[PDB]
Amino acid sequence: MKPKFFYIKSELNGKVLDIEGQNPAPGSKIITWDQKKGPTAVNQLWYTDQQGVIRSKLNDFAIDASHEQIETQPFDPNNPKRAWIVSGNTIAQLSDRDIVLDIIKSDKEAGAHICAWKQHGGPNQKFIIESE
Repeated sequence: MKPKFFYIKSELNGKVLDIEGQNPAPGSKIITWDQKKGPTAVNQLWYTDQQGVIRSKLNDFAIDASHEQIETQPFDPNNPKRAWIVSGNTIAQLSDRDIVLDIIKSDKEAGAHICAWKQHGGPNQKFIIESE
């Protein structure tokens, strides 16, 4: 039961998305940051579940768009926000294929928060994936 992880880094800023917490600690906010090299990179690596739900390599944890800002927490069957699917070069919500995470402010500034927005083809909505 050893799936595959990947690297999710914005195609605009070239930074890698990371979860503020690097642990099972639920409620951690997500943002963009510089890619790291070592045993502390899992925070920027994710994997896809058998059901099509991504979860950070750190452990069985999916992001949820319940609040204004995207956060990570334990998967919830009754929560249609804790199930994110990957579409090409973008992360899209399960119940909303027309919704996909994006970089707030569309700026290059690192450590910037993110949220799910209506796909508009904007450069700020472009991300790159790198399997391990």
